[PDB]
Amino acid sequence: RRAAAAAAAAGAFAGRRAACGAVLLTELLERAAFYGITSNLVLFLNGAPFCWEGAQASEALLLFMGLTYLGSPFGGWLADARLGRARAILLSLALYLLGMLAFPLLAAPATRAALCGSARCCSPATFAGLVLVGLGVATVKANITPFGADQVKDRGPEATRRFFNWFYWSINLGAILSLGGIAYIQQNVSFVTGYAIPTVCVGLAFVVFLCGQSVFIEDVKALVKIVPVFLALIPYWTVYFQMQTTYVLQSLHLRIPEISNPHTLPAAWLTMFDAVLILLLIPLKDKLVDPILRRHGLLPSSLKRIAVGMFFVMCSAFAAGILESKRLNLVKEKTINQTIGNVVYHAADLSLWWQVPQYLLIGISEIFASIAGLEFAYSAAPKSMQSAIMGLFFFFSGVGSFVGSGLLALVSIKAIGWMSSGNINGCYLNYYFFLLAAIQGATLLLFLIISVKYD
Amino acid sequence: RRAAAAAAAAGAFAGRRAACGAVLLTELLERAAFYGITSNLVLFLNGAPFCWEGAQASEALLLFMGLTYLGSPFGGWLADARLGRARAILLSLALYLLGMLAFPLLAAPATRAALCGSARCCSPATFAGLVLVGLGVATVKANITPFGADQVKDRGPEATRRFFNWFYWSINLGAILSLGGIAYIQQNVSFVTGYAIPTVCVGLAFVVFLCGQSVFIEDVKALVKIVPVFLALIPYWTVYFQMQTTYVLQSLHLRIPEISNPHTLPAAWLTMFDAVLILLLIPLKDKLVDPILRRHGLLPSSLKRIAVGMFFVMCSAFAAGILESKRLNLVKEKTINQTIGNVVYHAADLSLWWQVPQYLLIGISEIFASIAGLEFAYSAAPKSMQSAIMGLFFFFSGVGSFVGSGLLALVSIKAIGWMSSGNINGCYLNYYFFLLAAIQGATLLLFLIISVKYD
Ligand SMILES: CCOc1ccc(-c2cc(C(=O)NCCCN3CCCC[C@H]3C)c3ccccc3n2)cc1
Ligand SMILES: CCOc1ccc(-c2cc(C(=O)NCCCN3CCCC[C@H]3C)c3ccccc3n2)cc1
Ligand SMILES: CC(C)CCC[C@@H](C)[C@H]1CC[C@H]2[C@@H]3CC=C4C[C@@H](O)CC[C@]4(C)[C@H]3CC[C@]12C
Ligand SMILES: CC(C)CCC[C@@H](C)[C@H]1CC[C@H]2[C@@H]3CC=C4C[C@@H](O)CC[C@]4(C)[C@H]3CC[C@]12C
Ligand SMILES: CC(C)CCC[C@@H](C)[C@H]1CC[C@H]2[C@@H]3CC=C4C[C@@H](O)CC[C@]4(C)[C@H]3CC[C@]12C
Ligand SMILES: CC(C)CCC[C@@H](C)[C@H]1CC[C@H]2[C@@H]3CC=C4C[C@@H](O)CC[C@]4(C)[C@H]3CC[C@]12C
Ligand SMILES: *[C@@H]1O[C@H](CO)[C@@H](O)[C@H](O)[C@H]1NC(C)=O
Ligand SMILES: *[C@@H]1O[C@H](CO)[C@@H](O)[C@H](O)[C@H]1NC(C)=O
Repeated sequence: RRAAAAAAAAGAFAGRRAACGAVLLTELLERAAFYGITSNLVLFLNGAPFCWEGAQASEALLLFMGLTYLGSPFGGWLADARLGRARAILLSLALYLLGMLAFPLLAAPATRAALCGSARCCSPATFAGLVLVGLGVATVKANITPFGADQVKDRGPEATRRFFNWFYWSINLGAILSLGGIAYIQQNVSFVTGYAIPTVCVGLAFVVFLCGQSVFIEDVKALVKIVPVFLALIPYWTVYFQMQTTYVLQSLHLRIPEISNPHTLPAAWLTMFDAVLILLLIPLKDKLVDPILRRHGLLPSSLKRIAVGMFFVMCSAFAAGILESKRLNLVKEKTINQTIGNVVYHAADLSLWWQVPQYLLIGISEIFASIAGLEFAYSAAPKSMQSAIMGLFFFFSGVGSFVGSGLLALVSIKAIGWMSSGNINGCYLNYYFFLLAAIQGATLLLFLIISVKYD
Repeated sequence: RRAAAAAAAAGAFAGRRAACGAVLLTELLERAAFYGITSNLVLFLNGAPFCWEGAQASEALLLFMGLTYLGSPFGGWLADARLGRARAILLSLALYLLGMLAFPLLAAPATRAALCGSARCCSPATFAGLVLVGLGVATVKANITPFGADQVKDRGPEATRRFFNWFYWSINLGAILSLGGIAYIQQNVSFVTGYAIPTVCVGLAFVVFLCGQSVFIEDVKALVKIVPVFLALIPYWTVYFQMQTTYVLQSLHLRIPEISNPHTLPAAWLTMFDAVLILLLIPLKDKLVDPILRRHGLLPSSLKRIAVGMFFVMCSAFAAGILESKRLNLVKEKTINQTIGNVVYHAADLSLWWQVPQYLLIGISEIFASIAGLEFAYSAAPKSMQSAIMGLFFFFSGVGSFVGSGLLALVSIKAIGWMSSGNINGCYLNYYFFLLAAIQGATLLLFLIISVKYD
């Protein structure tokens, strides 16, 4: 029947292995270079060559992250009006290499005096490197997501679903290689070697495209029809980025095992726990949910898969507040010392691996909501305005990130006092996970109404 | 359009006010007589005239409740094969009056010696009264639910939806008048007056029918298509009846305010808290969800409204375990004494009205799942086999009640120890609400697959 014709299209890519594989390898090397900057930027700026304060190093990363979301609609509109796609990603990866090159030069003591030898020490050389990398990320993310799906666009809307499974797989594989390997080198071996590795990862990502150019391939009503879907995701992004911040804070105050008898393991390894599960669950989805949910006709659309992923975000926030209520009860009796990075944390005597049911549930959530979110921004976009809708899709991702940071500033005031105090043992973090479960539950009920009124 | 034609049918009952109103008043007086027996049966049998043990009084109520679920398919098949509907409810309410009459006779000291004057003291007079009342409830519930919807069956499947709103409203109104008024009289005034009131409520329910007779009005494939829906509700009934038991246990160990300066308020008032909210939320649904969800085309089917009600059961179980973790933390510091019934309870100094967010969520759940559950058992039944499907619908309601009681026996063993100990301050009741949230969440995901594969 029609289910057999869709399962026949599941045998996809069919000759376009080098066309799609050049896109997967480019984004694998671009995510490997993004977490080369983001993981140890504050440790680098608040260090021995640069004597910046802790607030000035954190506000430099906050303006860097916000520039990767603010520049996405402009980096995608420029790929529609003036340039193409492939000329816009080659232009951006050239600028993403130029700003990236300043970080091995500032790390080296020989080349540091050439840039800024004669409050902030080297602010013209540092902030100029953050602008070119930040505008490089925003233009790539807006443009590499439709362009990779344009190769398998010919084989229906089901082959593009299988592309975003392995596109989101190589994003997480590039994050494991950067947060695991490169972030270990930047803290314990050298910043000179540790920033030269992601700069080579940009240059290889530029070469894979020039080697890969040989194999590559009513609307006003369509704009106002999809803006209420993106506005309904702003409370979803709020819960999403505040789990990434606060599950790491729960991991720091929990008993982390030691690995050897270069010491003092990085704090970027605690952000890997989400992405390790995604490497295990995408081959599980691609081989047991592309078959199984298709020949039973179950859950075919992209907007209903976002609502499934919203269900496992809420179940993760409950499982986090249950563990945090147990941990705050257990930290009153005894408290052990552990050092993560270069600061000691007062951890309870409860194992780190009790945080695994939190990461299964946001793991399963990104299996559904994150891959189908890329499918909706691609399919529900006009042909002239693709990658400018991807630009707005990651702009409202950043709007939810800053209103989530303002939510943490709201529960930190003296009137509420949930986050009044690097120690959270006097904070009520479990009450904040229960608030995120209530915001996510109201977001789920709101999104189901928007999803039906969209169709 | 078609939404205006459905809103025109929302102006329903249209001349059949006395036909439906005789059915609403009969079930109001039948629920008032059911909780006249159930609320203080154990206190009556374990009392001054009858010297039964606490186990023998509880097993008499457990065989009584199980007989109201076991006899429902047989009391409804008898209303299809041999008798009609109205001749089956008049026959059952005659037997529901005959067994009910033994309870004022055993309560009175003059007429007690005539029945059983010369282990268990008066077991032939007591168990014979429980059989006729128990078979009377099972035959009425199987038959009064299709028969009331047969009056407004002519005006489409939307007028029957408005019947089960006010049919389920008068069930809860009959429960407030019995658990509030009659259960107060049975414990503090007299059992003679206190059981004579629900016996008059049966006799008035028999007279309203004889006064109301003047105004009243492929299938083998249809059986096996709806059995997997009833089997998928067995984990829903498991969580449903175990919340009714364990929210009362949480209310007993929580600070209940006093009302006067007849003392010692009944324990049946703590079961009223669910039904008081239902009296406030059914006029809210009938006047703001029959309009609003209809002209927006939102959530039209009965099986998707059961899945909405399954979502608020799970959110109630989380809100219950969060309050119970706070209460067990607070009971370690200080503990007050309060007497409910005739036994003292060691309550924490936390107010009873913090249990209100638990009862809003199961309140909203019965607004969706309980009314739409009656609609599915009526609409998805063959015309020859109606009220035998209602009989199976309340039989699987009872299967979930006894497998829920076996779940409490499973978490009470020494290997798990969540319910190893009338005191729950040494028990982990919060871990049992979190288990019920996990069973309900897996039931929701199971029911959505069954609901799609049904359609
Ligand atoms: C309902 C909305 O659905 C979503 C749709 C799209 C995306 C999404 C996300 C990213 C990303 O930035 N992924 C981060 C990696 C893993 N990451 C590593 C550190 C710790 C936390 C962990 C999540 C991303 C990147 C590059 C190009 C596209 C991208 N599209 C997410 C959700
Ligand atoms: C997804 C399944 O959906 C449901 C469908 C039907 C029913 C249901 C239920 C009853 C009942 O027995 N209601 C009890 C009253 C209130 N009750 C009073 C004490 C404390 C607890 C509180 C719930 C009932 C009675 C008489 C005729 C029909 C009836 N149909 C329930 C759920
Ligand atoms: C009782 C008070 C709180 C009103 C409750 C309204 C909430 C609880 C209910 C009522 C209307 C419901 C929505 C109506 C719209 C739809 C479309 C339906 O096809 C899928 C479910 C979905 C998304 C429902 C989600 C839950 C919902 C929002
Ligand atoms: C989708 C939403 C509605 C899910 C419900 C979660 C929220 C609203 C529920 C879950 C647990 C509930 C809490 C249960 C226990 C307590 C502790 C008590 O000291 C104050 C009330 C309070 C704080 C309740 C507030 C409301 C509450 C937090
Ligand atoms: C619908 C479902 C997902 C609701 C979630 C309930 C389950 C998955 C959550 C609720 C409470 C959570 C628990 C919170 C506390 C503990 C105690 C600790 O010693 C081991 C982890 C453990 C056991 C967590 C396991 C997962 C957990 C039981
Ligand atoms: C990743 C592992 C746990 C597999 C997860 C399967 C669960 C989480 C998902 C996968 C398939 C999904 C179901 C597929 C069938 C449907 C019909 C769809 O129209 C409504 C939702 C519903 C009812 C889905 C509920 C959630 C569901 C059961
Ligand atoms: C943990 O660190 C604190 C801070 O110096 C110290 O007072 C305490 O003795 C340490 N405890 C252990 C067990 O090392
Ligand atoms: C509560 O009851 C117990 C049981 O007799 C008793 O020991 C205790 O003193 C009582 N406390 C108060 C405050 O009455």
